Amino acid sequence: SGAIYVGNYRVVNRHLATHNDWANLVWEDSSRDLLVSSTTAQGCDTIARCDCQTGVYYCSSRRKHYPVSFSKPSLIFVEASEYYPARYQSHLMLAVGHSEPGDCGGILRCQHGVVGIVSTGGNGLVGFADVRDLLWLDEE
Ligand SMILES: Cn1ncc(C(=O)NCCc2cocn2)n1
Ligand SMILES: [Zn+2]
Repeated sequence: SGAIYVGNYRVVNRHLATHNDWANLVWEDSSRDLLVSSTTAQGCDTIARCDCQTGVYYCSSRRKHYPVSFSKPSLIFVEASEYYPARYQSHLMLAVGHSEPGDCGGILRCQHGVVGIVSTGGNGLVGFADVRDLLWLDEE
């Protein structure tokens, strides 16, 4: 589990969105595994605006933050899970690292701010849904 809290937005994995998220919906995209809902309180996270390929992510199944190198956001074929059939996921970045299904929502960050959230995993790989192209998260 986990979310990004930027301005009056909450960014979560679409497959983990709650009824309150769907009832206060701003934007959602199943191909990216992302959903954004509106919040009453202002958040403290800042979004990175960059092309970094090194950063740190939080792994809840280890209670640890790990430094990683990750690929640029791409269209990758991801195997079936309990939330999606095997399909192409867009705007996804891969790294070598531990993950498990409940690690989704952990933040990946670089020197400039939040880069994305854990979305996919298996066999010593972790995949992150990028948010750096969502420029509108920084305003209104
Ligand atoms: C870190 N991690 N390890 C496994 C999973 C997982 O099952 N993701 C669920 C969301 C998803 C994206 O594409 C297909 N399913 N996440
Ligand atoms: Zn960066």
